[PDB]
Amino acid sequence: AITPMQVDDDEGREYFVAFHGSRTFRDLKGDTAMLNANREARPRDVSSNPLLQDGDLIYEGVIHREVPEIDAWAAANGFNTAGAGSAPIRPVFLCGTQSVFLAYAQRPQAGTEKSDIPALNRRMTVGMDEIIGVKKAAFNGKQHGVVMGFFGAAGD
Amino acid sequence: AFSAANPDRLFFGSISGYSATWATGLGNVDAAETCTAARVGVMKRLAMSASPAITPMQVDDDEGREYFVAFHGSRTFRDLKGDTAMLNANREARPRDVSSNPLLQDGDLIYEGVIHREVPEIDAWAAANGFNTAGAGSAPIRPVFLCGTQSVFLAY
Repeated sequence: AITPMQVDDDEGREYFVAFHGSRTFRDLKGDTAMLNANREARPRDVSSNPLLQDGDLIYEGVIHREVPEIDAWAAANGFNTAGAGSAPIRPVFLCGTQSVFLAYAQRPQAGTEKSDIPALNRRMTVGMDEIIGVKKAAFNGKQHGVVMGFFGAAGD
Repeated sequence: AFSAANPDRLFFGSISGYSATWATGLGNVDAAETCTAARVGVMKRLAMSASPAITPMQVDDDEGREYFVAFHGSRTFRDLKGDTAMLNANREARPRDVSSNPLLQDGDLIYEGVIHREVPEIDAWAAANGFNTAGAGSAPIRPVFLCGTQSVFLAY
């Protein structure tokens, strides 16, 4: 079982977060149906409505967050082809809790150097250094907390 | 040469109508590809995934908000505020007030985080440069300028 982000035991509620890549995010908030859900069920307020002032949007218990840099990733790996009839597709990542682990060994630290001669200030070098490791949570050959989904994003 | 140098900043009738030559790219916009509120959201998406990034006018880091300003030329501005959908957005989500509603007392209008300002003198400019022809099948087209921050310099 995939652990949800927030549980309500009574009136049973399980919450998840989906990360879109802006070409499946415009098809999700711009469909002909399901668009009167956030103008007929939201309060009559201008500064909080994501219809007039766009943002993330919740529907059926899942929060839809936009990450624009998934188009930069997925175009380089060949998702602009390899669909049905060579159509562009994009991935959608529905993730729960503890899906990616992060192991910190050293926080990023800065430092400077006077290279050529410290008296005749002809050269200087600044730099920054880090020790880190990032890995998706995997146990017994299975994804621990991710559900991957592939949809056909035309990109018009 | 202005095309095939800005492929992520020029939006013709659709993204499937981009061309490296300018005269062919203006021949791919139909007379039925009018300015609805679902196609201006495509232009906001191109402004958030440009390879040198376009600075938005106002940023909210939490609940992520990025604001832009679009300048219409009154023939794409009446198609934007007069479409069959997206018109109950400013009568079902605005407060019941007469002197502030742009449905009864027209003005600029905000939708999905972009402000739509009308400039009536873009019709006088674009008619003199031949935009009343040179569409798909010699149809009239008009330009819409979605601009961010520091787009025109002024030297006094």
